[PDB]
Amino acid sequence: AEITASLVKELRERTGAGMMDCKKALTEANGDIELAIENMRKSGAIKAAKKAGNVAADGVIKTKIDGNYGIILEVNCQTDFVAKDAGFQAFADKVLDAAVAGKITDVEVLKAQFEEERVALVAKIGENINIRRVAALEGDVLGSYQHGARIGVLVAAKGADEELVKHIAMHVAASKPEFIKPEDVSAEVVEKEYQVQLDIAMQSGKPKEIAEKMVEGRMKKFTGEVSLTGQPFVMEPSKTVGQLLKEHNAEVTGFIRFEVGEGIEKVETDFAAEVAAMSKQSHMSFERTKPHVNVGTIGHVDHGKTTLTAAITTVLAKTYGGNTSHVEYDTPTRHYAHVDCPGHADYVKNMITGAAQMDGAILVVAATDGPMPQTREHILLGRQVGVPYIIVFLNKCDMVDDEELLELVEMEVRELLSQYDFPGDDTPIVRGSALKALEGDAEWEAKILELAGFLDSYIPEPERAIDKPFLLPIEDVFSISGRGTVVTGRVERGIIKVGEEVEIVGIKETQKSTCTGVEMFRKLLDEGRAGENVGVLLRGIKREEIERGQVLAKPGTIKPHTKFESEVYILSKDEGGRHTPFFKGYRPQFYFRTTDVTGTIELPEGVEMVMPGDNIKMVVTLIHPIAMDDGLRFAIREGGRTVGAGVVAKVLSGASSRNSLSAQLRRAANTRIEVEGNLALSIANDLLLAYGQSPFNSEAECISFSPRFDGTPDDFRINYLKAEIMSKYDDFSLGIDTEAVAWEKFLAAEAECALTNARLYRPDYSEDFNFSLGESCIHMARRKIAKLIGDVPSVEGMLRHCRFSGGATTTNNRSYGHPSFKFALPQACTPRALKYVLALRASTHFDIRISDISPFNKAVTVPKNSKTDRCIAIEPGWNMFFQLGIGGILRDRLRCWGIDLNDQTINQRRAHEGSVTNNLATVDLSAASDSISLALCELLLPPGWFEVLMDLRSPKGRLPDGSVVTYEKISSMGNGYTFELESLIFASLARSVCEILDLDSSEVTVYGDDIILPSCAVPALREVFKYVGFTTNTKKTFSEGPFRESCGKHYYSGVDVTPFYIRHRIVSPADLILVLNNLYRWATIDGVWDPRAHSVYLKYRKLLPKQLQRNTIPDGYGDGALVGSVLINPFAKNRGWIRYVPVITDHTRDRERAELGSYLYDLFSRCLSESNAIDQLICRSNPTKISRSTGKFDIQYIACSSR
RNA sequence: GGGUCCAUC
RNA sequence: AACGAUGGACCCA
Ligand SMILES: Nc1nc2c(ncn2[C@@H]2O[C@H](COP(=O)(O)OP(=O)(O)OP(=O)(O)O)C[C@H]2O)c(=O)[nH]1
Ligand SMILES: [Ca+2]
Ligand SMILES: [Ca+2]
Repeated sequence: AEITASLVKELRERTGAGMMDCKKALTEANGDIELAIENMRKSGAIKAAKKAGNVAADGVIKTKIDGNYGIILEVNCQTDFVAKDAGFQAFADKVLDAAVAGKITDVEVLKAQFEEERVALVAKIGENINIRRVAALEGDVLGSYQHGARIGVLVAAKGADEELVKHIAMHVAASKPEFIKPEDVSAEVVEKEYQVQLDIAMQSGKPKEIAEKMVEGRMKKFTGEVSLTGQPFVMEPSKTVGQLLKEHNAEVTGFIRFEVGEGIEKVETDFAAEVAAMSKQSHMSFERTKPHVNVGTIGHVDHGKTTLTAAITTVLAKTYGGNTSHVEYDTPTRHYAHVDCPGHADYVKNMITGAAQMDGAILVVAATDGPMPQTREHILLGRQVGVPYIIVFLNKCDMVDDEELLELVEMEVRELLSQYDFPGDDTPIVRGSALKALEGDAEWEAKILELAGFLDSYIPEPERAIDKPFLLPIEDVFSISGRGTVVTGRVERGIIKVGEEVEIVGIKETQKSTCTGVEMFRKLLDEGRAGENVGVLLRGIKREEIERGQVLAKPGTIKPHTKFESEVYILSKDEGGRHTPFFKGYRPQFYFRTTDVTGTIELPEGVEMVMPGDNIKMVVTLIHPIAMDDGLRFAIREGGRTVGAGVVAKVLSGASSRNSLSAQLRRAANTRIEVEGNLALSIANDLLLAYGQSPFNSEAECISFSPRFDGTPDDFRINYLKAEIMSKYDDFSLGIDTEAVAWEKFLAAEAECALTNARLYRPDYSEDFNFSLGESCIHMARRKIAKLIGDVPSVEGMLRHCRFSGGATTTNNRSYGHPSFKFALPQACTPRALKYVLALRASTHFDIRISDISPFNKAVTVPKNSKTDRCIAIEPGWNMFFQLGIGGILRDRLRCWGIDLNDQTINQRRAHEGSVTNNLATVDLSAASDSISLALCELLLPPGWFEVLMDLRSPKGRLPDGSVVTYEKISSMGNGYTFELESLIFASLARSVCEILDLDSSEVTVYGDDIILPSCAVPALREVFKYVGFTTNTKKTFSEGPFRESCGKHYYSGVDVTPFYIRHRIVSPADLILVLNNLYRWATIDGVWDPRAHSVYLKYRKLLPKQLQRNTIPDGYGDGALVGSVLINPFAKNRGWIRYVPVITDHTRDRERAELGSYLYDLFSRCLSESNAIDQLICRSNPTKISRSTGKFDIQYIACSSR
């Protein structure tokens, strides 16, 4: 020991101060029980003195109302855990009561009346408690709402009853309005705001009263939103609170809402790197299949878990070997991931969301203090989250020179433990110190070894997935002539062997059957094992007897249920979730392994509203059974959006939309807007007029107008719209205009490759004299290409990227384009392509067959603009299959040149930058890919690659003429690698051009033929391009001036100047809606109209059937309704707290799919996968359904918010 | 992913 | 009867 202190428990059994603040203030009181008590009193304020050195951004809010007088209280602390703590409740419940009767309002007044009790309950807790700010409200008939400790509100009404103020209090808590009336806002806070914004807009170049009226209508909205009056009522958002009051002859005298920790900052805590630095000072001085075990540290702010995780890392490293911010360490036998539990709600969230499943907690308590009040709450979190085991580390024992005392604290913890139904008598308790273990001290050092030994020993090994009873969530069901019925999915757990009997359980009466077989794409199989994608064949059962959503389990293993208790987390706005609260009758979709299912919920007693971000518990009853174990995770969904995650707790026992409306809308949708003349042109012209420009004299001027590249941005913007707007209209009368043009272009590119092909195979200028930029970039580019690409397309590469995709082939018309049809119907293939097919056919047991063997593709024509079509070519099915393989690998390799062909947004932003700085150029080639000759590829690519390109292309073309071409270009548009090959060729040359000029290659950025490099490089790029057989399009290439374009964004001195196109004769209401919405999005700034354009919009909105004039959707939801305000939409039905708007959809009819083909396509897909708050992964990917568009329109109801 | 629709290369 | 690619919305689930 050190001193004579064996019954200090009496000194602590009334102070809860500590075994080293009791054993200590007792050696300076010579042993006087009632004497020490006082030495600690007046000394307990000096600990609370350095206490205020800890940011305390958690706590509670409280509210009290004297039938007519109300008060709202805010009392802070450091963590969730103390805020739920019984003692912290009593202090602030008193400071609340004793602020109601003694009506206080002066904050620092109620503070000092509660300072000596504040140090009595701050020495006992160990956290900076501090009554932050109080306030109070008085009114005629006032009311309050509170959810949990986090948000409290006081509302003052007049002419309102009990419910009304309750509801308005709830709304105030959900929508936090800064003001009661729009008219309240500082009549000069907005004055400066309208004066700053008025210029911002005047800058675009828009005339006084344009920026004026926009800024006005803007700010009219800005205010209504931050104001009770002009906020859509939370319990029926179709009307505002403003309107809600007026129907009850009521008014709000005012309101107050505090939120715990508002305005604090609370510096973020990164635990994972926390230990890195903690270990920093100390950093100086097959068996890849170990079980992974999840542990977490939990305890008082800094009893030392702070440092103990460090100590575990060092000491475990020093001795043995070496997601979401987690330390991890190793044991001779196991692997551990370790998380800190800094907060109760923070943790419960991660446990539901599945971001932190704990196999065992380690509860850290420093013996210097012993257990604390809030340690009750730490063990309680463990109880509530169901952590199976808790191990205890007694920390800071170096500062306890009396072992008799350790046994005292160890005994307390053993008792709190048992109070919460944990095995307190039998739980491992290590007595040690991390303080002196990370700093090398063999004594306290092996104590960490002792604890680790208990992670290995006491926390049992987590059951391996392969060890659990078999289960496969069913994704799809297939009838296969001769084979029988087969289900596909990923085996979730266990093994299934052929012959074994299986149960199929879920949506309908559970059935049984027997596993005939197991197969993948390549092999056929004896068993399917956990984590494997397979199809499983069944005996007897029919395809119509099975359903996606069911599972396939070892019989009896799992049962179907409909009702259950869960822990769910509702996502916040900032997490892509709901942005509005729900209430009693929430009715969403519950997504289980692989399917959505409907269900109603019941909230617990005393909760009436859930807001985004909430950790609600709820009882969910489903519309029909589905197989569920205990601890099954699900997603909460609203029409495809995930708005919540949940896990099932205890499985229980079990026990409006508009049809004429939809009909009215459908008849409306299938009507034809009927007008005299060219309606598109009338619209374009009325718009030109409303902006003060001359209209289009004739159909001919629509396609032959040139913009001026000067003027204010405002004037260029409309001027450029005029130039572009009608430029792709497919329905002009006057024009000897045909696809004859496309074919001439197409013939012209070929002739051009003929020349370049001749010229480029003759790199001999009759002598070793003359040097050229062209020859030089090719040599330079070649060498770079070879380093990026290899000598040849890897095997892995091909097997990772070949696949079928999409539309027509030489053998299939568009209506048979689905991949499953490419596997069913036999595909054509090229003589040189044949060996690829054979190698494919050698890799599976499935039938891979060839309709024909032939060197032709089909040159056809597609729409492009008012002056010309585009000739493309339809490939042979199997050549495609292989063309996408190389296309996919070039796509990967290009990432190393910082070229990212999945993201056109890089080119858009660099085009924007370019128009501001003039340092970047946007370049365009005249017939990009048709001009890429065989000769150019041959001396740019490794031989290996060139050969494979030559196998895979189609060498000849059959034109609609009946006539032929033998391809001079390397490949036509339609070929599955043309786009990635042109991207490569273009980048390589441009990059080489950068070098030859001492520019940085990384300034080169390419998407197809959309090229961006530094402006300086352009004249040289132009020359290299000329040399290799390209023609740069001067008209669409910009190395100077205010203007840039890349990937469909157009900028002028930095302003978005992108236009919209009217492409077709407008004839259906959906046509007109498209046009009106495109006008909307072009002339609207954040919902606010440019008035010049609004006048045109309103005039043509009148041509729609009336109901369609008012059927509005928000932006971001397609074009089956007009974009506008969904809160005004008379057709919007709210069902179970979710909004549904009806939209026009193309009316379809179901078709029959090819069963063997669809099966094949499924398996082939799963083969592809294998070889290549964060819970988007609770979902799958879907079956194959075929359909045909009739030409009619349907009306579909869809969920939408305002996100 | 596949379709439909919207931008695009 | 219209090819290949990207991103978005709905729908497929
Ligand atoms: N298969 C296919 N490829 C396309 C299509 N549009 C563009 N591309 C690819 O993007 C590049 C060309 O874009 P565009 O600029 O519109 O066509 P272009 O052939 O170069 O002719 P131009 O500049 O004169 O209009 C090359 C081409 O492979 C298309 O509709 N289908
Ligand atoms: Ca081009
Ligand atoms: Ca371009």
